[PDB]
Amino acid sequence: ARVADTISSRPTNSESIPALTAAETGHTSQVVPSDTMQTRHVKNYHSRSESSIENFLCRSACVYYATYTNNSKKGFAEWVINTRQVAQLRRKLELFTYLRFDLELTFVITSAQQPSTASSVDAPVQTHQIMYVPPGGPVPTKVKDYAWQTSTNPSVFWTEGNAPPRMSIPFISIGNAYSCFYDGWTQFSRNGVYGINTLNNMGTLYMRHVNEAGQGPIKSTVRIYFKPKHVKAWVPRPPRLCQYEKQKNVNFSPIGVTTSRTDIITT
Amino acid sequence: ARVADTISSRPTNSESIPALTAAETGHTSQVVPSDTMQTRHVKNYHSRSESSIENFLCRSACVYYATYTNNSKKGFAEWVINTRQVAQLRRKLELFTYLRFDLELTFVITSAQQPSTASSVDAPVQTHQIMYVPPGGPVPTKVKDYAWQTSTNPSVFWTEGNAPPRMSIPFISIGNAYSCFYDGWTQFSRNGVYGINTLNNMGTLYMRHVNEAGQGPIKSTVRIYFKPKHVKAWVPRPPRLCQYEKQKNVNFSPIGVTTSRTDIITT
Amino acid sequence: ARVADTISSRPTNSESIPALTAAETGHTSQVVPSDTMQTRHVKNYHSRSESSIENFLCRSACVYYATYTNNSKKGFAEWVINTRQVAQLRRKLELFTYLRFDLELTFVITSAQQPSTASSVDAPVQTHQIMYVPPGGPVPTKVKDYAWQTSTNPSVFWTEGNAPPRMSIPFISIGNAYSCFYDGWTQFSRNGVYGINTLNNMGTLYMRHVNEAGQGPIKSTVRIYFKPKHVKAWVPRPPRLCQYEKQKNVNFSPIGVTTSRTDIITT
Amino acid sequence: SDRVRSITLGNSTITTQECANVVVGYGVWPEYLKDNEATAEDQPTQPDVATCRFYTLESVQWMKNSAGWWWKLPDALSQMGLFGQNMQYHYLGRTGYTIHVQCNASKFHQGCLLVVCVPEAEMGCSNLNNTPEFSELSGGDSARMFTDTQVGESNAKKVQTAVWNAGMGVGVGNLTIFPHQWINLRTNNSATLVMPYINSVPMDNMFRHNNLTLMIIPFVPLNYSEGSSPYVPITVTIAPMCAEYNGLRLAS
Amino acid sequence: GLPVMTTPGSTQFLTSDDFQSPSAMPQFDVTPEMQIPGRVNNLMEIAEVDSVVPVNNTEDNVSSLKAYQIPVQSNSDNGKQVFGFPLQPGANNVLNRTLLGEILNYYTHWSGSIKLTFMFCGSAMATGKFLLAYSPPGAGVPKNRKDAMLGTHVIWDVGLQSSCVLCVPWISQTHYRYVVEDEYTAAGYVTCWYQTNIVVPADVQSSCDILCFVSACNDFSVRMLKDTPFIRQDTFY
Amino acid sequence: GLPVMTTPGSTQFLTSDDFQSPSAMPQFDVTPEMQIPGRVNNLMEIAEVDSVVPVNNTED
Amino acid sequence: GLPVMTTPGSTQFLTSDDFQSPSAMPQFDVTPEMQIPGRVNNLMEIAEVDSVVPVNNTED
Amino acid sequence: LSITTPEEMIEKAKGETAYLPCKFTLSPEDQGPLDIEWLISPDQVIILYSGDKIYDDYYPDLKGRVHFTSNDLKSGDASINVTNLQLSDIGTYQCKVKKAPGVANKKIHLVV
Amino acid sequence: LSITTPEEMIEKAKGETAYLPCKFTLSPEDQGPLDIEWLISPDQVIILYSGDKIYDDYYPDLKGRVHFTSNDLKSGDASINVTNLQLSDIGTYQCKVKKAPGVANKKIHLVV
Amino acid sequence: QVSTQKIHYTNINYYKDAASNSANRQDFTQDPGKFTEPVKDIMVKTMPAL
Amino acid sequence: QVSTQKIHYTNINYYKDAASNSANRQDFTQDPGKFTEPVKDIMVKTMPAL
Amino acid sequence: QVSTQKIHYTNINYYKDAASNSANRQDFTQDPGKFTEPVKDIMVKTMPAL
Repeated sequence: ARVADTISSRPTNSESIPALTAAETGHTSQVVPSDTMQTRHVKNYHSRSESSIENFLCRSACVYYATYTNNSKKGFAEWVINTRQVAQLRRKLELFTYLRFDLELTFVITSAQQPSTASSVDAPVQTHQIMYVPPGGPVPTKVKDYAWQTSTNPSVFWTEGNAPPRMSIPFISIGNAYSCFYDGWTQFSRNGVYGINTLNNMGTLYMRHVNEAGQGPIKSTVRIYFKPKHVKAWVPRPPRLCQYEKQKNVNFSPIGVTTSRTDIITT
Repeated sequence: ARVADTISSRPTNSESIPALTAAETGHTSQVVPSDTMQTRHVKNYHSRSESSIENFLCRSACVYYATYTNNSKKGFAEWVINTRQVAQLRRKLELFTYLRFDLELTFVITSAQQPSTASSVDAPVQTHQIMYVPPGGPVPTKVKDYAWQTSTNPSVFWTEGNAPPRMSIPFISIGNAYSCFYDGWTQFSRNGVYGINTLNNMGTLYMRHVNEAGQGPIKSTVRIYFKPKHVKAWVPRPPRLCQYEKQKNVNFSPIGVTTSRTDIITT
Repeated sequence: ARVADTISSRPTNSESIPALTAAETGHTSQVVPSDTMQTRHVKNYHSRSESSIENFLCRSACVYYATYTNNSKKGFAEWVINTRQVAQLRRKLELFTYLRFDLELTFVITSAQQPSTASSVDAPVQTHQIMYVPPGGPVPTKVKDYAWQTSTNPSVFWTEGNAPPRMSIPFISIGNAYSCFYDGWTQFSRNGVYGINTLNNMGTLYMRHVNEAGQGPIKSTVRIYFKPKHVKAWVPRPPRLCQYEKQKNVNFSPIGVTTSRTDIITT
Repeated sequence: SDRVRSITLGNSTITTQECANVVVGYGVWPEYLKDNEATAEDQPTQPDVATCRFYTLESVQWMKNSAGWWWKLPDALSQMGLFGQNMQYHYLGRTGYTIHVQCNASKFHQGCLLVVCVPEAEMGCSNLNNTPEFSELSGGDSARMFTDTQVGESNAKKVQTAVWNAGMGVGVGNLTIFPHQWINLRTNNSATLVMPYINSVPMDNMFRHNNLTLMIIPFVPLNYSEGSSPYVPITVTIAPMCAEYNGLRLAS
Repeated sequence: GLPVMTTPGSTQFLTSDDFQSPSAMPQFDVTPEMQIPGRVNNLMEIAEVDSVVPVNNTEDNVSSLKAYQIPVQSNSDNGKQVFGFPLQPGANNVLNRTLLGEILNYYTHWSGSIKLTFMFCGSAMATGKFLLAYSPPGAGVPKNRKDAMLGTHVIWDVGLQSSCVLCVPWISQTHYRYVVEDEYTAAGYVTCWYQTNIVVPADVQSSCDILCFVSACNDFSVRMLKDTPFIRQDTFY
Repeated sequence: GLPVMTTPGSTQFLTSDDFQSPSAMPQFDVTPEMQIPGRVNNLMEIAEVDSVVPVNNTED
Repeated sequence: GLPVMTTPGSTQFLTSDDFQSPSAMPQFDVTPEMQIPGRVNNLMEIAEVDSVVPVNNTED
Repeated sequence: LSITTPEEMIEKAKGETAYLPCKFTLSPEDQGPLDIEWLISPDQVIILYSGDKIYDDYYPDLKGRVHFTSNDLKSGDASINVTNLQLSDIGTYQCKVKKAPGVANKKIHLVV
Repeated sequence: LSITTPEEMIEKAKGETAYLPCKFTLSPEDQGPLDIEWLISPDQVIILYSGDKIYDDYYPDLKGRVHFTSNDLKSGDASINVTNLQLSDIGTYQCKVKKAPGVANKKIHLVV
Repeated sequence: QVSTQKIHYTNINYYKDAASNSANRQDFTQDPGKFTEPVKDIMVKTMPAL
Repeated sequence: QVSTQKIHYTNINYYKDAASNSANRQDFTQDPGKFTEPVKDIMVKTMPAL
Repeated sequence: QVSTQKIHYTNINYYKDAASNSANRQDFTQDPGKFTEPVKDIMVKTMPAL
């Protein structure tokens, strides 16, 4: 996928003017630098490979991290899956209006000891369980419960000191593409919240320890990493300028177009 | 395995009535929506893949978990293999009357330290032994015994900090299919217990530590996970409505058909 | 790639003199030992394989090592990537003027406990994150920050007790070859620093822990190892004699040509 | 020549003496729903003469201190004849528009408009935690107008009408990536766009979801000397192309 | 029992890896695709769209629509300057927040040429001529019209057509250029000068305005994807 | 000694994996199958049976 | 689940190894090469150049 | 879970009956048990709804003066009717709904 | 980050105004916030520049006698103008600039 | 050995049992006629049932 | 199965899904004509626009 | 794919980049004539130089 080359030119003087045009018709001009000056025939060997979509989006980024204490009641972390909470990834998604991708979830789980009181503490390697619940399934309330094990929801079991776990999720949606924006309400009487869609629900993630409280509390921390693959994008969109403020809506505070300079001719 | 499409129709007026029928003959009607209205020719691209049997049953689920203390006499766990004890898996099995499958047993073993008294405790990595006894073999009584090692029963040895162990068990039965229900006694005089069959006995599982009590008691916990494969089901059955109460029989307490509403026209 | 052999000779007496020449023309003589004496026909089986460029340069060497304390504020290590800081590798690079290579970065990370005060300390396995920032990207300031995770810069996550991590970096430069030396300033008014080029900038490396301060401070230490491959060198250069003193410039102190002997005939 | 066009549809006809070329969507023309893409199980209805004609919205006065206007596109045509009545009794429906906006001044006025058609334009509220209501977001055939000043915090549910952020928190200079044209009183008089059906589902309800937005923003403001005509109106005309519906029900 | 040996680089998590992965829900059948209009296939189909360049900042017009207009008035003396800025499309604060500049602030290296579409949004009876000069670096900025006409320039006349695309060429020693502000690979300056005045008839306003676009050519290219400096964060929403 | 590198996602237990497994009792010969009437092959052969709809709840 | 056995010599870092490695920036396109004069191909093209021998040291 | 307007100002007169609305919708992941609170900060609970039974004797100044409105609380109604408004009812009211895994607030500022 | 001349000797006379230059360029990796110090060892800070605002009341002997020179400090200017030189101004001055990930020094020896 | 997925993929059997293979997941056949119409005399849609 | 890189390389699909494959990274096609010239009457460079 | 060593050996490229391959170590070519005799008129060994 090489770029176009450039062909040489001669000093012309004629009626065919390539430089004068009219931008009224919404037609961005397609001129070459060989039309306004004299160029040489340059063999051009650059590549437009890294500007494609599958090289721009298929990179891993953190989406969320929650902590949970082993020595607690309701010590476990729930998180509804959505891209809207981080900001370095969200701005990359709103360049396009309709996206379509599968997903490669990856978790990086670390642990830390809390200031316990017991004497000569020692614990073996821990075990974590990351349960994935599709939208509608029964969810657990406390950690010591039978709804964690006796279920056919796809969970993953991981012990420390190994490679990080990774599962893959295909395109789970009802429409034909994920809608990054939805102008219009969700109730037919046109009351209530504004931009809430039911087209990009993927489910929740329930994470907890498997061991029991031996002698000292352990506070863990788990990051979640996306990786969109096979991505097809549609209908591009100008990039977000003002700062984000909420995860659901698009509200903002006004600010100027760019930072200023001293005078219109100051370089 | 695509679904059937739908063909367009014209406004008819004739003697062939496709809508009127008689449900007395036990024949569920086979009408198409192209017979009661006017439809368009819709290319239909859905799939009935995930509704098959080998995608509905071949998912792992917990069956049992037992704990056993290292610093004890008779500290070890015995468990006769049967599906009847959990409830999220049992209801999936009683949809069909006769099943036939092999099995992929998988264990997730975790450990925890008990509140010991000794000073500066430290233990190396532990070792667990999961012995599988076919129905009839000699079983051990105490943990320090020679019947654990000197036997040809297929056991598995596992140390912590690695991948979970997994063995596979083929279709071990005397009949031609596992009987989920058995209406009729097991003794020819028709006395005694009611629904007890000797057609789905698979054996017991004996689990214990291999190390010795160094300085501090360790209480472990092991979950067991089924995975039926190559499954063939026969003679479907309506799903269980009332709550389970026992593992052997099918007894229950009565409850209504569904939750009620206020009035027959209330939407 | 064998070396040339040697052919036998006879005692000559003629006008063709192969030994007398003139070194004024800058032409190093191409004589054979078969021209000044009598030799035998020696089958020669040596090899010039290990003297090639891809066997002289493709060997790993340490470039830098920094330490960082877990229990600190701004406890993390930044390092702009450049070859100029070690001396055993730098002298091997300045034999040639223009180099061109990719790179195989490899890190060896070790840890050590600091003299903490808390009682019965125990920590699980640690996690390190090595973030690679191309020249221009936003860099983090404190360790607890959201710019570490929510970014598309290629980082690597590593836990202890495994094989050392390794990533590969292709030829990232604007010119056609890395310039080991740049005689001439970088500003068009010819003021300021002397030998500073913007042709071999590769970016920085940010390294930090992922866990939190449980009970005792841990001071880690990470070495970085290069490995140039696919190397093509141009325009050789005499080797550096005087000691290095700075990483940017080439300044030095004068010293003699070699160590002396007692008298011109002393063997 | 190359300056005159005459687009007709149904029983109406829009003619222009001075206008530039027409810009059509993202390169496609609005056609009917093919049988591979459909998902509804019944047969659609196609009026095709009763809807495909040029409805005319209200007009707005271009003052010197003007800011901008916007319309939500399958909502301004809710009361316009047989399109507004087939939109209520049905449940689904896809459309393709042919937007046309016209504003004439003499050879002595100066100014420049920007006519853009934004798909899925979510707007921002005044307060950061609330959402704008329906009555303050669009109007039946009446243009809602921007301002040149940031809306204060004392309002509960009002749209942020700062024109340099275009309501959506985005830079207004980058708005030309959408299909667009320029009205410039020096050389141009009328702008015209053809917009195909752009949605993530093959058909959609029309009362809950406004899937287009026609924005008009004056970059170079109107200016003249004393003695010229001071009242310059703008008037937009929209015509749906190749519409169809499904799912009869009661009125609502 | 095939004998293997594990190379260094195992049991790691590289954030740009290309590996297969086991699925979570097997035999899933996705919903079929649709011919949605406007499919983007490459991010070099976005830099070839024009966007208005806010070339009139001056600390008072930044929070307004006045930042896009260049005031052009009927001057009394001849040979004055209209605007001017250096050409650093990721480093200057005029070509920063445009549509081209928010693509280059995801990459590190760029190449190719740049188009600069102008447009005279003035009256119909007012004419004039302009000189659109681009001076390569090495010297300072030009200061007279006599110094700026030595570079590369077109002479623009306004008539029926009201645009002129100065296409600056690619004159650089290196095959690429940085996007951050560097001194080694600077790209000169672009100025614009009055050729003649803006004449005007009676009862017409004088101060006509000019807009200015920017876009990329057909041979634009980028490299070395990085993360943007324009969006910060301190909490989860 | 073939050189390998272990990808992330190893030494884990996914509850919906498709992997082979070593058997416990090798060379086992199962009992042969039988033509039992009423073989279900798909769960969409159950939704095509009618069932009475309890449409008159009303709490009594 | 192919059965493997890990030979001794695994999980080590030899400083003269020859192994492949995953790239960090995929699909990178390098700048094209140039015919720079004076390409050295072997370090035995340096020992065949003369150099003056400092044979008169004598401490002064 | 999401409330229609997470803050507003309500202006009423003394002796009247206030109507503090709290409506919501239900995202498909929300499958747990319901929970509805109400607060005041002139952080004291004034009413509860958990386990399908109402508990409403919590604030001594508002004893027997506040009630729920609808009979269909699991459909998106959580409004309360404050009868017999007095001068000392100035404060921000907080409608906390928590159906797992969702949670939302609504700070109602009431000034008479 | 790099300063033009990291040490020199400056010789001035009493009553004059010293001009201690400190210029730099910017490598492409430097993207953090700016920081500029000045020291004296006749290790006391005499002026600061951090967070775009100047703080300059630090040395009691040089109170209100030292100022920055340029208005464009983020372009490579860090020179200061020492007004009203006295005999007790003997010492090495240290221009510490720190834009992350770069750091540089400049030890200016001033003898009158 | 090599077949299509939901492009191709390669599957090799390693162990020498039958209960050691992976799950099939591709037994796509159905026949609802033994549940919907389990009658003796055949029944047409268009004609009346009695 | 075997194709060129940026010499050749060998890629085998292992799992029997479609969402389990690696990223393509080699879908090199572009068509900027649907963004630059989205007009009805065609436009030549050399001739005047009106 | 298969070549000789210093008997044969088998080398397969796995990743789909170019900077991911192993080192070549077998680029055996040399040409010392551009350093020893960089002159214009050619020079014979046997004849005198001037």
